[PDB]
Amino acid sequence: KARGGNIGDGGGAADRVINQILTEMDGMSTKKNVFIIGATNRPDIIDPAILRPGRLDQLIYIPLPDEKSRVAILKANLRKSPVAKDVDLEFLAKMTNGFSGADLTEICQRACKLAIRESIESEIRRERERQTNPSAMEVEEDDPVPEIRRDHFEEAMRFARRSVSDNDIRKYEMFAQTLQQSRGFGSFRFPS
Amino acid sequence: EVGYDDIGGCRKQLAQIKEMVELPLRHPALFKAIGVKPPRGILLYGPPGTGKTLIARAVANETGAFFFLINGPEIMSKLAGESESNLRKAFEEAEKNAPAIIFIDELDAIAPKREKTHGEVERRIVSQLLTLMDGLKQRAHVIVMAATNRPNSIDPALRRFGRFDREVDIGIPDATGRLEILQIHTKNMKLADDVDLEQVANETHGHVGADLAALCSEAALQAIRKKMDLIDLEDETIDAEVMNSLAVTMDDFRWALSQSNPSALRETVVEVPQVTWEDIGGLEDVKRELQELVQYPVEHPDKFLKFGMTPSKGVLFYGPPGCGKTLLAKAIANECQANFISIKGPELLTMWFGESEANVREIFDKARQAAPCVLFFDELDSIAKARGGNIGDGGGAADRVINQILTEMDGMSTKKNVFIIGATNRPDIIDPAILRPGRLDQLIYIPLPDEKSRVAILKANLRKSPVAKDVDLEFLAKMTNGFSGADLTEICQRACKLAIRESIESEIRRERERQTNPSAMEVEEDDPVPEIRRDHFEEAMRFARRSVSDNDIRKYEMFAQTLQQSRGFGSFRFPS
Amino acid sequence: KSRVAILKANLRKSPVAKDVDLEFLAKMTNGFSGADLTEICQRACKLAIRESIESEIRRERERQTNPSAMEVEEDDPVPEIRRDHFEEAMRFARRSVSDNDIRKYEMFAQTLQQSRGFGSFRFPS
Ligand SMILES: Cc1cc(OCc2nnc(SC3CCCC3)n2-c2cccnc2)ccc1-c1ccc(S(C)(=O)=O)cc1
Ligand SMILES: Cc1cc(OCc2nnc(SC3CCCC3)n2-c2cccnc2)ccc1-c1ccc(S(C)(=O)=O)cc1
Ligand SMILES: Nc1ncnc2c1ncn2[C@@H]1O[C@H](COP(=O)(O)OP(=O)(O)O)[C@@H](O)[C@H]1O
Repeated sequence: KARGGNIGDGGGAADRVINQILTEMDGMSTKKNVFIIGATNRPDIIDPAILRPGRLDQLIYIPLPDEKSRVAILKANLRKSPVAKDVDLEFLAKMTNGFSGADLTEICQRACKLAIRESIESEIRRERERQTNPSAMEVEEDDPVPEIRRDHFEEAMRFARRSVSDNDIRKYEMFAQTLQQSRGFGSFRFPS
Repeated sequence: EVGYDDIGGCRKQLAQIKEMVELPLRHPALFKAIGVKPPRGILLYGPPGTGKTLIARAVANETGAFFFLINGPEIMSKLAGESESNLRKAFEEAEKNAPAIIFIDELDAIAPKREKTHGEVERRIVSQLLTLMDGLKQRAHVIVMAATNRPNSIDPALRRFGRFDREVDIGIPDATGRLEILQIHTKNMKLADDVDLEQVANETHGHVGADLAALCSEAALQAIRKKMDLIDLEDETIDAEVMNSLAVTMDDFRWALSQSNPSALRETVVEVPQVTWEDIGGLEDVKRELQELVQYPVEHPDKFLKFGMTPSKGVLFYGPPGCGKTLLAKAIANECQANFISIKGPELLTMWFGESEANVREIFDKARQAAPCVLFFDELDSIAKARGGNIGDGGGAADRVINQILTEMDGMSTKKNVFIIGATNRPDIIDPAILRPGRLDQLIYIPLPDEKSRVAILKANLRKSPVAKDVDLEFLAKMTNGFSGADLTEICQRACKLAIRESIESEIRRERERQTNPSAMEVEEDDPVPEIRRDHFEEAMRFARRSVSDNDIRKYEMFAQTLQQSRGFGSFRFPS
Repeated sequence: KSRVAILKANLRKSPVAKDVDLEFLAKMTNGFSGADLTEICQRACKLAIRESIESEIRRERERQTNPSAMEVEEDDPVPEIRRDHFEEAMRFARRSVSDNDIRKYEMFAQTLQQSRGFGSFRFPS
């Protein structure tokens, strides 16, 4: 990407760092323990030499999280935060038709931020209220917002956004079917 | 004491050293009545831990010469002004016990100056050592052998005539030598019957003799830790019988190999390839042509000399990826029993990016030393691809690395042994200068494997794996209309992977049954899948794919007919 | 199966010997289009016709020299497309459709696919 991607440099895909990585991988495998995992959001521009046998040949495609996957991602993001049982998480995950993991994380973070701001503002006012009108008997009612509620999540989802457009998903689908297992052997049977 | 038996590796430079030193030492009186200059100094160089000192000691013991060892830092650690006395006394003492062998271990410390030559006293030490080394009055028979990691590390004046005029690269031991080193290092530990030292030797690529000894010691220590510690019965001296009761198992050696970290994996390998023509199923025209070009000049040099023809010393393989060009080069090297050096594309790209083409000079020198050798430049078109290929750079096809390779080849041919083989998947972008006479002019085209070739490739890939006789291989090869060697290898690997996964899953479930429902009588039915079956191969072939498209084969056919022998001489007849 | 059916349909009019295993020919044709199979069948028929014309003619040319010379036996040198004709045809077998433009067709079929994520759609129970 740094060198381009649409036109790029005049030379090919080979670069110094990838060449050194290839040399180390070729000289690797001796250890029998190190396992190389590569992640790339632009498979089209990746150097083909990276995918040759003895290199990162096993290509694995990570698709956008499904409804169940989205529910799990929301639960993982909200495990630490106090979330009221009233807010249904399965409904929110299903509602998000194509949100990525990052998008779900952003929604959860925005909901937490809204809850934090509301709690801070409310307890601050309540403190003015004692300072302005000193009550004869001190009786704190505890926290006005002890956990994240449905309204916080609704306001946060109001700003929910899909970071990943469908056109880049289309390009990934193209590359995936660019690793197509032919179209004539699907019925291969041995002679018997 | 130490002798040829102790010297392992069978690397065939010990024989050269023997041929060098017997008569000067084994027959010293002979040189008294004959006017000939023996080898005054021999420079043994190679990766550390290769047994250079061991080789020198063994030669001294087996020839009876008084061995003297001048440790590099031993003299260097001494006070300035009196270390020179130590060196002079060492030479005088070696002179007294004629014949004698003076071994200078770690010579790159006494005379490391590569014309940089920092400091003052070290210059004195190097100059005085030079005076002593050149001061050998050819009387007596003291032979000065020195050890150094690389020839260029020591002072160049040490490399000059009369000081160290001949050099031997011990180099890393090979699989055969690794096995022999393991045998020598495993002779008093009462090795177990299950362990064979052959599988370990094959998996031991990258180790040196010191590395092999360390691995054996680590395996022995693992065996000692696993057993005889639980009992904890220990005394001042462990009982010999109790310690002998233990046998080093294959598992211990496997763990040690996992914990090896060989001390110079990166070092280039000069080894006779084990690949044979059997691995490649065909290419009979190509096989015969390669046999001609390489084998004929050496097997029958006299007939080449009779006709006054100099055989070509360069061949360029061109063809689609995965067809076996590297394997063909290895096979041709194996048939001639000549060392094989492979320069893959990453190395060339590293030299090009780093703007360090002097490595080509070093590579050619290494190939020259290991003669007979087949210097193979795998995927030589990598630099052209890196610079482009359709538009590329503004300049022509010439590049630094290819220019250095051409210069070395032009300055080559003197050795009469190094043979350059080039493989390229993009013949169109290869520099034309590479194909000029005196260079890789003999262009050989490697086509996609035929049906018979495909059958042979499948057999070679599946030789190790347990394959059921039910699965017909000829049918599979014929079914694959245009699969490349790489494609067939992928199909075989996928079938093996499917079989392995099925076996693992099945035995895992079967173990749950035993655990869930403990059977009253234990009766294992053995392996549910002992060998690869028809269904595994059918599922694997379901994912079979043709890596090489027909359009790139069309371009290769174009270039092939771009080396067209005209169209008017086919009927040439002499007038009679 | 489609290739076998196409081969059978093309060769229905032509007299094909039962010995020729048409299924083997269909299965060996990995990715031939219908046009390629028709071309192979036409080439086999042409080879059979050329052989029949040459053999009958050369026999008649020799026989006509002596009037009534050889017997009146009514021989048919080639009365059906033989196996060798099918090998002769397959020697010139050609793949009209390259895998790249099949790639393009599958690409357009994917682009026409009904997006993604609505497979699991279910109305609430
Ligand atoms: C037996 C074997 C084990 C191996 O290594 C296993 C291993 N141990 N730790 C690791 S690493 C750690 C694990 C989790 C993170 C990484 N691995 C390993 C190896 C490969 C891929 N992932 C892990 C290699 C190769 C072989 C063999 C295969 C065939 C033959 S023959 C002559 O055809 O009969 C000879 C030898
Ligand atoms: C006789 C000869 C041998 C030779 O070298 C032979 C050789 N030995 N080891 C090797 S190398 C090893 C073998 C397998 C891997 C590599 N080779 C060799 C040489 C060329 C190509 N391949 C191998 C050169 C040139 C000549 C001659 C030809 C004509 C004339 S005249 C004045 O016209 O009468 C004079 C001299
Ligand atoms: N082929 C071999 N056979 C037996 N021992 C070897 C061999 N190769 C290396 N060694 C081991 O290497 C140890 C030290 O290596 P050394 O001979 O001094 O070479 P260098 O001086 O280059 O490091 C020796 O103690 C020896 O045990």
